[PDB]
Amino acid sequence: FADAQRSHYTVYPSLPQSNKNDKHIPFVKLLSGKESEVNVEKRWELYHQLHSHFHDQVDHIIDNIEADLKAEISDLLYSETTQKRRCFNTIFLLGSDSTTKIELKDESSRYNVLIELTPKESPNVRMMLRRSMYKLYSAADAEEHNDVSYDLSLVENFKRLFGKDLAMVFNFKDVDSINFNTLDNFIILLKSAFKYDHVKISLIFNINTNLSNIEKNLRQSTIRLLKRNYHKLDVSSNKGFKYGNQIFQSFLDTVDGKLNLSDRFVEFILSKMANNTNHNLQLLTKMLDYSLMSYFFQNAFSVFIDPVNVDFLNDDYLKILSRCPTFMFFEEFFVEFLVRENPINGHAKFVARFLEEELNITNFNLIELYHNLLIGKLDSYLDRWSACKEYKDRLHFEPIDTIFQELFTLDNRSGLLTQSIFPSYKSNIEDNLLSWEQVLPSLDKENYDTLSGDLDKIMAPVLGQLFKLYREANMTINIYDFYIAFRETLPKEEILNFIRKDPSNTKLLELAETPDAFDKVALILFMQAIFAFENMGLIKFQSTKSYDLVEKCVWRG
Amino acid sequence: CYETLWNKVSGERLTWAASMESLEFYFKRVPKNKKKTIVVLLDELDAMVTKSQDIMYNFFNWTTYENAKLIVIAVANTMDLPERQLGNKITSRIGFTRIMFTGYTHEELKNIIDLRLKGLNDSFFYVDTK
Amino acid sequence: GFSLLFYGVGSKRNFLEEFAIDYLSPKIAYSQLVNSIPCLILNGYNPSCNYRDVFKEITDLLVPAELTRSETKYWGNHVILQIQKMIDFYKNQPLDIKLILVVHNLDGPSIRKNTFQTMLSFLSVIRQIAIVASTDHIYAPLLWDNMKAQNYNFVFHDISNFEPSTVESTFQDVMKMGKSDTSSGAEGAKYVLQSLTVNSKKMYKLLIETQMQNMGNLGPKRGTQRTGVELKLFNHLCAADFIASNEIALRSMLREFIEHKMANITKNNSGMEIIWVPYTYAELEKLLKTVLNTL
DNA sequence: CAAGCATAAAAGATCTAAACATAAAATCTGT
DNA sequence: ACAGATTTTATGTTTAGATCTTTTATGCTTG
Repeated sequence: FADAQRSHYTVYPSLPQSNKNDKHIPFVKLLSGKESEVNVEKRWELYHQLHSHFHDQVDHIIDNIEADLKAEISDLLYSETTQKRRCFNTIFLLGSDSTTKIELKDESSRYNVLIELTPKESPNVRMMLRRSMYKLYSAADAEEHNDVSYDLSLVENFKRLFGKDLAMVFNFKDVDSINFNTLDNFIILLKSAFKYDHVKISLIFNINTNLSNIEKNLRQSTIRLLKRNYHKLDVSSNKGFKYGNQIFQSFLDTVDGKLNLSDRFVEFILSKMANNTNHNLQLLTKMLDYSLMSYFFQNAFSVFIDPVNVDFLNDDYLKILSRCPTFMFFEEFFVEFLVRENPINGHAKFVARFLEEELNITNFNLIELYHNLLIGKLDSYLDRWSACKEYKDRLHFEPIDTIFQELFTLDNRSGLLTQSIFPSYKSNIEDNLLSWEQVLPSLDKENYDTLSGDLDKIMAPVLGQLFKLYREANMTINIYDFYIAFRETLPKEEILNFIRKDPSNTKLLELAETPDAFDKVALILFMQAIFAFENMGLIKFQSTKSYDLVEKCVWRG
Repeated sequence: CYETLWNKVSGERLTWAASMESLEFYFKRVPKNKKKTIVVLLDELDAMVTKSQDIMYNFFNWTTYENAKLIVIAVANTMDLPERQLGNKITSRIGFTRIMFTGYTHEELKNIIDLRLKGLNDSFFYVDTK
Repeated sequence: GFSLLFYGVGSKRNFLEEFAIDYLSPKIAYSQLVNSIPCLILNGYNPSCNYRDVFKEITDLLVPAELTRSETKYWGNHVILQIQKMIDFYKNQPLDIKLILVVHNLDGPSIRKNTFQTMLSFLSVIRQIAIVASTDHIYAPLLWDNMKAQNYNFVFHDISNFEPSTVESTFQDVMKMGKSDTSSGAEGAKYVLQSLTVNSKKMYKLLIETQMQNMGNLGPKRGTQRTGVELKLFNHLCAADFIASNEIALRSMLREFIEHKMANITKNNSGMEIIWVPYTYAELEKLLKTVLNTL
């Protein structure tokens, strides 16, 4: 068989028996493979220890967030409500990702059953009810250690069956995705469970957008019923700015003065953070980790972060660093300007703590503050609150005075950071396709050895050459005229000469003598290229019964 | 209809799959020396085929074996039921005698009615008015 | 923990396979320490790729623990629940890769649907497996929401070498430019059946002809189970034509067709086995009259 | 331009095959 | 070898996916 024609077929490669002691490392010797292996190993171990140090604090912050939100929602769930048992209390979690384990407190006289429902697991009202009753029965029987049909009467008979009171808490995982007709019908159905005087219900709506859509979609009577007890709770990772600050401070401490943050890098962090709110902290952690690993990867001097290896400077290191612009503008010379820790991080931490303890200001972005301090306009960020006017005297910061920060910094000047996490996907495709010269390297050393040393240079790759005309084409394109133009742009005699260049095959030379051999090989190339465009989505075809016209989908830029 | 046949030729009670394999093995491997001929009247074959197209093939193929001594008398409404259901190749590789019944004419129906009343037409009866 | 994606013009199938099979697996096997790490390569350009079979392979290779009865939930999807249980289990295992799941053409015809994308999204969170994928469509990033992009945790990389994609174009016709029946998958079946075996071709012709007869007995419709051919009936027909003598040979040679999705075997409601071809009647007739009929 | 004229695609009726599910009789396994 | 463990026949119950058919949102098109 042909394995390429298969699907999802496992392959067990035969690893060579040849092996070494410590050649197996992703890090490669920099400076044209001149650095020693000990430097690479030290870089690897320092990267691992620093990554562990950062991620431990990140995990602590994340766990703190989860614990705090769970405790707050559990406290709001009971809140010592004195309201009469004639309505069910509702909690709208504003903009909450459906990833939380709402814990229900154990009560001696009341079961507390968390029933979780999702849009995929709720096609209609009857299945909502059957799933809810099955979860209720299973949880109650597991807690308590014949059968009952799955309907609302299980709630009616609960006091008789298990000799205990009930408290069911409905957690709708994605309340925006469920079609609100069935959700409204299910709420109205649950309303019928208030004639028992031994069952209390609690609804939790994991809303993502706002309450405007809930008001618009739900029936007025249902909104009136919900309004008797509702609690708008705003739970989100992006609200209050009190959690991104902790992670950024953790990163700042895990780099300490050992590393420096470039102004453009923090500007990019802020820009990419401003464009996403539903999932913000994870994106920030990804960006920081990628920048850190890239900096330890493509920078050779990261082995010299700690002072102990400063003496390990060699002739190649000094020769390379001699071209540092800071050195031109300005062993023992380097260390006396390296061990000087940057006071910017300590000053920023002190300022943040000072404003967050007694100045009664909390809604601020530590990333924004750090970026502003890096620029140097800290007054322009501290004057917005209009409350630290008498405290600005002691909050002044001495301007940036540092040297040799190019070698120890986190920045994106080669564009890898932006093109590896948030690349301009379509724009990159069009940039690569329009200017194919910079994608395919041009070589002339071995053009004599190759069989096509005269045709490769003159012409262009078929797909990009077709894309040139396609961009220069009109909105609606006749296939015939497009092929005519493509063939006219195609050199005539050179194609025939290339065909004649192979004497091994016989069918090719047999077809070569045919007068329209060029006119049909060009057509074959055109069908191949148009198929590739259709697969890539550049072009589309209208009604296939006509198939004489095509429409351009994507435009360059 | 499989298991019934088995239950009527073997006295045992088997499920439909086991009955299929049992009947096939009895019609294929048991020698003609130790078998008794079976006549099966597959009445209303129209309802047996439906989506399955299995009953009719099994019953018209079990008669192909030389070991099997079976005379399957299938009866149906549509004359073209086999050639349509089994296919021309199968209905050709199985040679079965086809018979078509035409509705009675008026003379034939009159004869049927008259024959059914031969003992009562123009007869004397003693009747009591009480 | 970064799942890796390759995007750009040209075919990255050969390049990505060269990267994963020859370089990634031996190197990671050396670094973990012996045997090489298994490499599940998943052809996404095939419209016959099914997520059930992919997860069957992943659970045959990785062999995760079974899910308890309570964890099955009320009729919930077993694949996604098993994957979430796998995530819970693998959140504590040591962080060493035990599988690399190559995904060629992640934005293909049968691999772009939301179900398999959700499966891959939940599967990629597992640190112990590596998700290297390739994309071709311009609007491919449209397939991933915020949650799916987070779970993928992609690191986009540009690869553009203008390769002609010989393998990708195989599964679809080119004379009609591919505008019709692009996701049918019948062209790949024709290509694989062109030179497979004379006896396999003959029995496939018998099965196809029986399916057309059943369709005629029953407008272009799909070849569903109600129209398929019974396994016992097929064995009898093959024995009458000296193709496959017994059950064992027929099943052994039919497993090859089943694994390549040219045919499917299921069980009816009554328990009768059924073998059927999932191709459209017009596609079946074209396949019969273009390659089968030439003998 | 609208009407006419045509094909096309949305909304849903109608249905099936598959995944998920339970259960009673008969078979296959160890002491 | 006797009761438990597994299998085989036989349904019921939801989810995911299919094609037919009807209606109506698109184009084609003179002034």
